[PDB]
Amino acid sequence: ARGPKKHLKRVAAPKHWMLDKLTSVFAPRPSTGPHKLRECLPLIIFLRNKLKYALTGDEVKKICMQRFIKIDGKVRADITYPAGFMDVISIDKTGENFRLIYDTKGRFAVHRITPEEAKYKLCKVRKIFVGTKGIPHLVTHDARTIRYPDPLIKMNDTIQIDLETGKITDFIKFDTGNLCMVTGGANLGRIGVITNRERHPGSFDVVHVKDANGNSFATRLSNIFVIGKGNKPWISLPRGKGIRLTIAEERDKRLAAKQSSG
Amino acid sequence: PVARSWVCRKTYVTPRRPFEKSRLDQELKLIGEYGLRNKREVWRVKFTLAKIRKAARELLTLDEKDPRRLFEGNALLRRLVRIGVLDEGKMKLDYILGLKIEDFLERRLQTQVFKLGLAKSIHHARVLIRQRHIRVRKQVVNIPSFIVRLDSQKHIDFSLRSPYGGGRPGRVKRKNAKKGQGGAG
Amino acid sequence: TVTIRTRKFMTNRLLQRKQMVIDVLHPGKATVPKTEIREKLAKMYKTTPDVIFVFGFRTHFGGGKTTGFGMIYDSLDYAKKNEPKHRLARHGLYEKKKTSRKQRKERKNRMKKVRGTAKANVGA
RNA sequence: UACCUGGUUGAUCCUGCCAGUAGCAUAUGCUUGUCUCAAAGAUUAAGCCAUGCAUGUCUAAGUACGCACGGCCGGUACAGUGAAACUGCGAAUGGCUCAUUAAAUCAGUUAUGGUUCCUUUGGUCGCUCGACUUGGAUAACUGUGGUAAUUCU
RNA sequence: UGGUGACUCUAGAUAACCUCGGGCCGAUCGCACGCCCGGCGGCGACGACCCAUUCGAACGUCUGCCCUAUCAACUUUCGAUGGUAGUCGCCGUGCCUACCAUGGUGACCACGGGUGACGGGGAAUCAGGGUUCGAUUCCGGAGAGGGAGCCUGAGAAACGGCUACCACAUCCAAGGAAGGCAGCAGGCGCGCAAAUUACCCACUCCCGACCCGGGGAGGUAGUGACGAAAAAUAACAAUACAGGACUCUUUCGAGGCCCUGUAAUUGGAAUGAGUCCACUUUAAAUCCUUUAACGAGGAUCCAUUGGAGGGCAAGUCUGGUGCCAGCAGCCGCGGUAAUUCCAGCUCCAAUAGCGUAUAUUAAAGUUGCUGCAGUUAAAAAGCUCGUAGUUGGAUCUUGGGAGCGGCCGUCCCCUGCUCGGCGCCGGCCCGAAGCGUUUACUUUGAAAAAA
Repeated sequence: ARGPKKHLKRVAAPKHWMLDKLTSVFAPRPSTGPHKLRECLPLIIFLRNKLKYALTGDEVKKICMQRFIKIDGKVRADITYPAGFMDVISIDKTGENFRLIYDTKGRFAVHRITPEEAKYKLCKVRKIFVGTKGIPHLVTHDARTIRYPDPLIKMNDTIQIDLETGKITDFIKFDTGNLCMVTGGANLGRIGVITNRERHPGSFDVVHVKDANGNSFATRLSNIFVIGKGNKPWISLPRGKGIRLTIAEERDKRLAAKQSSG
Repeated sequence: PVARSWVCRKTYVTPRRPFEKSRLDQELKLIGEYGLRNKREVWRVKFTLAKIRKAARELLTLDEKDPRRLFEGNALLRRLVRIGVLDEGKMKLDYILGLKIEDFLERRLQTQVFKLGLAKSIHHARVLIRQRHIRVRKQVVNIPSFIVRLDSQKHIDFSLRSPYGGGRPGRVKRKNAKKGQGGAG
Repeated sequence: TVTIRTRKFMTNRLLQRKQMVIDVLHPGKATVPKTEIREKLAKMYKTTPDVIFVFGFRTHFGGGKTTGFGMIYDSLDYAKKNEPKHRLARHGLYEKKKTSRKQRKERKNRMKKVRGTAKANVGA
């Protein structure tokens, strides 16, 4: 190509959207935004595919242009806006509020929350730099550039920010023992306490994470978030609590629920 | 670039020797017994069994209490048991190899419609299926391949809509009754 | 004896409508026309038949049962606002131009030949 | 299903090939009732192409003195819909084909502490100590044309 | 200041510069209107230098490609490998200039040539190994008749942009002008070989100032035995008949309570191929599904395609021909009793399909790593030395401490020196860094587009 791509083929789309392979040739190419192409859930896919308010994409136009969908605090009239991790989708006329947190299976769950909870989100810091006149700047995973943060906030921390203002409240240091939502790789959606960050100078730093049931796994650092101090999370978790019960456990727990419920 | 599937696979394999007397006359023994229409209907069943019987060979190489085996093996066992081919008493996957073509031909709708005794032969059974007289849980089944789930065996009866049930009496009777009153005057 | 049980019932306050999958039992006789289902769903949900839009029916093989999708809007002012134009046109309350896209394109490419007010004098 | 079978000899046992055997994908012959999916000018000629179409676009929010249509309460200009035209944005995506290309392309894997980046998103946008809004156009419009001929001017 | 594994980083301080072909610091536009003895403000739209972010792009790292030696040396003062300093470029770089140095690659196959070679994800075949294919819907690359040059723009060396040349070709009042279907249809040609000059933006998405317009992208029909899935072409009874159960008879024969099979015998009951109102379908239709009515006895609403010597399932039948005609993948058949030709009847095989030609896979353990062969069937150099290649003797830790089940089983231990927590009157037990023969190997982990 001799310039940037504007289309995205349906078969080329990221797997976690769970678009089929018979409705169209194309998937919605996410609008350029805070989150990456492969990590974002576009608004259209959150409206017509998950919540199923709309049927078509012209329906999602007729909902979003009425200025109802308020993604993390601000109204969005773009059907392919990249809503991503921790972002709070406020549909005001239904009085519903959703936080995009990963189900323990790779896909984003529909996780309803209290409006009292919806007022804040939690942001992983990507880097810190010192701006034009000794002014410490602070770039997050959703690119929310914050000037004059608390000086004890380091590179891989998280920051509980208030959406109505956009100011930090409290920050979780990246320390051993803290809860961790894993936001990349095979362990996507998994929750557990951070056990051992193993430093590999020049290469990628792996980070071991012990689960709540004790089923310890590992991840590359870059794919790791922190959601709580020790064992207590700062969000509401989606059901399953980021454990990833095995295919055998899933099977007999489907059999058990299928017979017991009736 | 189009929104079409393309995914499709054969459901049979043609045998290597086309004129084994022993095979030709064992596959016609199957066709007669169970009222099938060509050797493709036999090579279809034989091929499904061979794929099952291939998957079983693959799982018996694996170590006992392997998570992939225990999951995959039980998944295969509960499927064969569910269609009435294997027993709940015998659900252990070394029995899957001790399993043959008559066990799958017994579970196809043609043979159940016959061996319930609501048909007069196996050839009459296809007629009753093809001519949409029979149903399974208020679903009229046109097609005699239909493998009957073990729970779904007892719900084979005539259609509510067919003249064999409480249905609108057929074309020949209604024409002969109208000709009968056209004959009487 | 034509019965309608509804299913997957949902109230979209953001399109100002009810929406539900419509299971229609009609054993003995044909797929009943959308008008009849629309009248039979109006008396079910205590509304006027004009704000109901009930489409896309696929009769199950054997044919004692079909399934369509249904919508009940709050007002016709909402219905006419946020409904696709073809499904309004089935209720005889929208008309589109008869002119095919072959005419519109040949007009468009003739209109590019001339500049200014002469663009009006292409179709007579 | 981890398979062979005919053929050199008067007969034999071999080497060994030819032929058979089943699949597959192009062509093709004869034949074809129902029904569901569905490849389809690649192979030769990345040969040559008549004609028609395939990239255009307006909001409450750049610019409206086309009475083209139309509201009335005017003299504090500007109701409103709105063709054209200037402006802005796109036209670098999509689609097609596979000629060229053999450490090239491509793939996995890293680097960019060696770069660039419309757009979105978030910062930033009285930080400089030194006019109640300015200047000349040009298009649409009107008029005068020229060329056999162009989306010419 | 803060940061990295590492900066000549980011930030700070000083001194200056700051291009006239010019960095910013808003002369912009809409809704709702207010507070205030003229001044203060809300909700947006657009604009904007720079940082960051997203979307990428570009050039680099490691490793991986088919045949060829009738290609063994190649590259280099018209840059080959490197140094140094510039120019150019978005930046790193012989990218390019100037002066230097004489390098660089190769029997671990360079270099040259070929390829019916875009690469890959993948496809076919398939015991286990493999072999062959991949133009072809996803990813990446390339090109728009062949080369070349460039305008605009964030992005192009763009071709549904422009500028030449080459080839071809259109219009012409003969002065001139216009062209690029390897986009969608369609045409010619080429061939063994491939479809409609259809309907539509409703779906899928994309573009725009944009809930509103546009999209041969895409969707929908048409052609379609490329191919895949399901699956009609009859079922049932009464009769003549025949074979097999039984009382019974030496044999015949009797009965059919029981079966099973065949006759253009007869009898109703069937249901869809088709015909066809209506609904449903859908942008509008179609097909499908549903469903009134019609719609079957030679059920003429008529199943072909190939065979019948062997391999290879199935006639030593009848009529014709007479080494002719022909069949025949191979072996063979044909010269007067043709099991093979040409037909009739009959039978077999697959069956809505079946034959043929050709590529290709298995069969091929007839390319052999698994796994072939080399006395005589094809094959060991005339003989020896010999460098890369390949292969290479033995040898370097073991006993028990702790615990369980009934002498044997399954576990924890048999490297050492800066920073703090289960504690103690400078250090003892232990927690977290950092150095620790180097590799192959094996096991685990991370990471690895979907299809």
